[PDB]
Amino acid sequence: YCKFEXATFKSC
Repeated sequence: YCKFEXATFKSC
C-alpha cells in the first residue's frame, strides 16, 4: 500500500 500499490508511488 501507499508506496507502489501496483502501479507506482500513489495514494497515501
